[PDB]
This record gives sequence, C-alpha cells and structure tokens, in this order.
Amino acid sequence: SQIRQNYSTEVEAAVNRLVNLYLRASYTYLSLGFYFDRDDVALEGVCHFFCELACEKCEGACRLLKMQNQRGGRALFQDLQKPSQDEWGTTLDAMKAAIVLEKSLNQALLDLHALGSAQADPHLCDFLESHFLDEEVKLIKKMGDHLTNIQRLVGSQAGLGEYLFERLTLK
Amino acid sequence: SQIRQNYSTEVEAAVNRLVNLYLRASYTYLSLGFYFDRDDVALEGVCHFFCELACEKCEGACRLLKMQNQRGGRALFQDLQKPSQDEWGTTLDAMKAAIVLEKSLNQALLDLHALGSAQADPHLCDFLESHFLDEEVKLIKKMGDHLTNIQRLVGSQAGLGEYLFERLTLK
Amino acid sequence: SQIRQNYSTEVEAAVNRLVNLYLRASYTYLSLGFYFDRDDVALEGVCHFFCELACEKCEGACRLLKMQNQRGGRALFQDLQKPSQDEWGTTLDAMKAAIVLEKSLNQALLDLHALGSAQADPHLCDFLESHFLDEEVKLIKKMGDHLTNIQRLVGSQAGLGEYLFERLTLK
Amino acid sequence: SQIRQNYSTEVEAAVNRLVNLYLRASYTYLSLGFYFDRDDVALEGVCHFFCELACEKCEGACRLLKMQNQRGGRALFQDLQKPSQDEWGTTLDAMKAAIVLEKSLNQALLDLHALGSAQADPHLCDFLESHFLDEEVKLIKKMGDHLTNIQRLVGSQAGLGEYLFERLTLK
Ligand SMILES: [Cl-]
Ligand SMILES: [Cl-]
Ligand SMILES: [Cl-]
Ligand SMILES: [Cl-]
Repeated sequence: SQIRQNYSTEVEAAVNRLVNLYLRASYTYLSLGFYFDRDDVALEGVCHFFCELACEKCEGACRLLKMQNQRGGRALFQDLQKPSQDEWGTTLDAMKAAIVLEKSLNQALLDLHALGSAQADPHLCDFLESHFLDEEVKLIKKMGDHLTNIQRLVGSQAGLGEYLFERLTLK
Repeated sequence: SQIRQNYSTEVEAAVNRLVNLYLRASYTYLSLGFYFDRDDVALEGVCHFFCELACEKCEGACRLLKMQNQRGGRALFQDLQKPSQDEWGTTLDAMKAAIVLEKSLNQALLDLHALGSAQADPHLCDFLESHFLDEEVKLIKKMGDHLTNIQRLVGSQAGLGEYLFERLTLK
Repeated sequence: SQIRQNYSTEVEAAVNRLVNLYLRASYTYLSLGFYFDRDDVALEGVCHFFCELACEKCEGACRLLKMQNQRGGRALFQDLQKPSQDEWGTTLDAMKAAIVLEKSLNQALLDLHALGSAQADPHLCDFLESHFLDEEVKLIKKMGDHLTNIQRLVGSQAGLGEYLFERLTLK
Repeated sequence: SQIRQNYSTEVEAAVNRLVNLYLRASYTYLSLGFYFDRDDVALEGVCHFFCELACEKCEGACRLLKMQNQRGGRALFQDLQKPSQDEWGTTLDAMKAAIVLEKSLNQALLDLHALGSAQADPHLCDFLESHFLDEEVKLIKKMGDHLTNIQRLVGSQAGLGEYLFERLTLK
C-alpha cells in the first residue's frame, strides 16, 4: 500500500468483522421491520422504528468500509447470516431482541477500540468515538426507555398497551 | 358498432355485472357510513372510512362504464339489491363484513381477468390490472391491518378499545 | 391468513427466493463500489455507478417484501452469500460481471412471471411488469452501451481508456 | 505561567517542532505551486492543488501556535529550511514528493500523540485527533488516488496523460 501508515493487520481484520456485524444487524432490522408490517401484526410505528434502524446500521457499515479504504486496508466480505428468528413476537419481545443485538454491537465497538489502543492507532480510536460509541450509547438508552414504557403498559390488558405505545410513542 | 374490435359479448356482459357489484358495494358502504353516524353509535372516524369507500366504489363503477363505452359495448343497469344488514354491529363486525365484501369484489375482478385471458382481450386485462387489482389488494391489506388492531383492542374492555381505535387510527 | 386470496404457496416461496437474489445483488454491488474506492483503483465514477446499483437492488428487495405482505405471504430470509469475487479487476471486468448478474436477475423475474402465469395470478404478473421487467431491460441496455464504449477505449492504451470512460461517461 | 496546567515541557517543545514542520511543508508547497506556473511547465490545476496545500499547511501551523498559547506554552520559531528541490519534475514526481512529505507530517503527528499519551495530556490528544489526524488520513488517501490515476495515464504517451489528468481531475 502506498498510503497505509500505522494501520495494523489486526485492526484491518477486526474492521472487516465489524462491517459483517453491522450488515447482519441491518438484515435483522429489515426482518423486524417487515414482521411488524404483516396484516396479522400491523404495528406501523414499530415497522418504521426497525426499518429506520436497518438504514442506520447500513450507514455504520458503509462508514467502516470508507474508513478501511482511507487507511489503505482491504474490505473483505463474508456471508451474512440470516436473522436469529423468522417471527419476532410482541413489540416487547422485539425490543428485547433489539437491545441484546445493540449490546453485542457496542461490545464489538469497545473490543475494537481496545485493540486500537493496544496498537497505538489514534485515528481508529477517534473514528469510533466520533461516529459510533456515542450513537450506540444514545440508541441503547432510547431502547431502554422504550422497554420501560412497553413493560408499564402490559399490566392485564397487553393488546391495549401494545396499541397505545405504537400510537402515542412511535408515531 | 363502428368501433368495437376484439370485444366479446361475454366480456361485455361480465363488465355490466361487475358495474352492478361495484354499485351494490357503494350502496353497502353508504349504509355502513350512516350507521356509524347514528347518535347511539357515534364513531365519526368509522363514518368517514366507510363513506370514503362508498365514493371509491362509485368511482370504480364509473371507470368500468367509461371502458364499456370506449370498447363499443352497451351499458345495461339492473336493480341494485339493498345491503345485507340494516344495522352493522360493532366496528369489528362492520370491518369483517367489509373484508368479506371486498374479497367478493376481488374474486369478481379475477374471474373477469380470467375471462379476458380466455378471450385474448389484452386491453381488458391491462385495464383491470392498472385500475382495479392493485387497488383491491391494497384495500384488503389495510382492512386486515385494521381487523388485527381492532381485535387487539377488545380484550375485556371492548367499549374503550372501540373508542381508541376510532380516535387514534381512523382520525 | 385473513387477506390471502389467489396467492399460491409456489409464488410465495419464489418471491422469498427473489428477495434473496436481489439482496445478494445489492451486496455484490456494495463490494464493487468499495473496490473502485481503493487508493490503488481510484475510479470515482465507477464507485458511484455501483453504489447506486446497490441502492436500487435493495429497493427492489424492499418492493418484493412489501408485496409479499400485501398478498398475505410470509417473508422468510436466508443467509446472504458473499459476492463471487473479492477483487473485481478492470472496469471492463466489473461491467461484464454486472451484466452477467443482471441477466441472472432478469431470468429469475421471467421465471417468476411464468410461474404467476401458470398459477393465474394477474396481480403478481402486473407487479413484475410494472416495477421490475422494464427497469431490468433498461439497465441491461445501459450496461451493454457501457461495455461497448469501454471496449472501444481499450485499443493499445488501456489505462488511458479506463480513465477517460470514468471521467467523460460516468461523471 | 498563570494558566499552564498538565502541559509538559516535552509536549511544549514537540509542538514548536511540529509548527516548524508544518511551515516547512507550506514552503515546499509554495515552491511546487510556482514550479507548475512556469511557462515551460504550465499545468494550472497542479499549480492550484499545491498552492491550496501551502495554505492548508500554514493553517495547521497557526492552529498549533494558537493551542500552544491556549496551554500557556511559549512559541519558539526556528529557521525554515528551503524545500528539498528547486525543480519538481513531472506531476507524478511532484505527487510522489507530496505523499512522502505528508507521510512524514503524519508520523510527526502520531509521535506527538504518543508523547501526549505517555504524559497523560488528553487535551493534546483530543486536539490532534480533532483537527489533524483525520485531515491527514483524508489528504494521503486523495494523494494515493491521484498517484494511481497519474500512473494509469503514463502508458506510452506521458505528455497526453499529464495534460488529461490536469484538465479532467484537477479542474
Ligand atoms: Cl445461520
Ligand atoms: Cl335483496
Ligand atoms: Cl458462498
Ligand atoms: Cl537546508
């Protein structure tokens, strides 16, 4: 590489693995989105929430791939595993699966940051802090707020609660 | 006819029968609309949903009658049967009767398309695909989404659910 | 299904397979796009052409998934195979791989249309004609025009030709 | 100093050396700019590219000097060595000398970041990440893209290639 400088093979490979994780997350959210569009599920605000997250995760993948080429690394794509479920249950089940997925992405970001720290790669550490770590903390906080509101609404009238959350929060 | 070309007597008669079905559907929705305007029913969003569908079905009838004259067929009107009920029950009952009515219209459209295919009438087949078959699929999907949301809201507090659906979805 | 009408299990499964093909094509074009962004390839107009096609194929996947739910079918996602190459060669090599990929998508569309014809599913046949078959013919024609111009420019000065095509056609 | 806090003498001196490096780089690019303005070189887009970089490096010097005073360090200026050549050859030669110069600046930035890490100076580490390390990665990537395009255009008609790159990329 004519440009590569202070860019370890370890970080280059970890960045490719992180792109895979972000594209798998995007695929998971595409499945969640279309599940909530089923005529027998029919929660449009939940459809929109997850389709928006499919787009945001594809953006994170593309940002990583841009940075890989800016550093002189080589993008390598792997197969994208299908999402973990075909049917996603209630909005509560879906939001629980989403926060588990985002905690796994956050841990992957923190692991890559630690690798960049170990490799003395301050551009990598800046890139993640600037475009990923705060976005991920913000999203996980929003999902926790949603989980608490969804849980508050179950009580003994779960259908009513699920409708109201979709109508009055995800509108 | 100076203009008629590739237009079977079978399709001409089936088009007149379809006009009757669309005008009967329009009449059914006029009855549903005014039922939800009763002072002892009083669900304005449900009134508006069905009155809108009365207008849409009259538009479909008029589109068919325009096409009948464009092809050189002769419009023939029959008596319009009164709607199947005088009182329509709950919003759930009404939406169930609506989806049954729309499935019957869709089947009539598919039967006419099959006749046009059998008669090698590609203008007829184009006309239905372009102005009816996707509109009908879209409407039946919307009605299924509404049925699922209405059913979710019954639980043990049916009046509350019926109010909320009218206020928060059909607004 | 409360809504499903005239929608075969055969078409439902073929639509899921077509979604997989479109998402694999989108992934292939994401790889092509980022290959042309490498500092040792550096053809921005070729980057933009393929990244645009990644977006267009994701749109086709999403249109199919929307239609699957409008018909009352169930979206089912499979693993997404990685693209067929890690490195894509010259713009000529890349455009040849793209036209092969688009001919394979077109054949899949034609196969699904034939299935819908065999199943007497005119909504499916309309949907494909309206949103896919002409878009695919148009794209394959554009790729053929590009292949001819790329081939005209090789002569004995291939680097010069590859630069000029990127600067003067894909600008 | 009434203001100085957590600011090592080692970082203060390294910042003065980095200012010298940035002003020497600015001087080098002023020479490159005016070389491409010679009547017997006459490549205006190459003139503009290097004169723009002379301005950008002077901006980096001024940013460093501002930060030195914000931290309570004392700016110290040294003689500015003349650029390494009087005549810069072809656009390829010039772009090769530029990427070598920028790799040397990047290494100086990384060395200063490592010093700030060793001295536990997070303001310094933030300052460099925020205003220098990504700008430098971006510039080196652009220069690599240019080198690849310049090299593609040499073939057996070097004058033609050099003209075309200036006209169609550096316009
Ligand atoms: Cl799997
Ligand atoms: Cl009667
Ligand atoms: Cl594979
Ligand atoms: Cl000297």
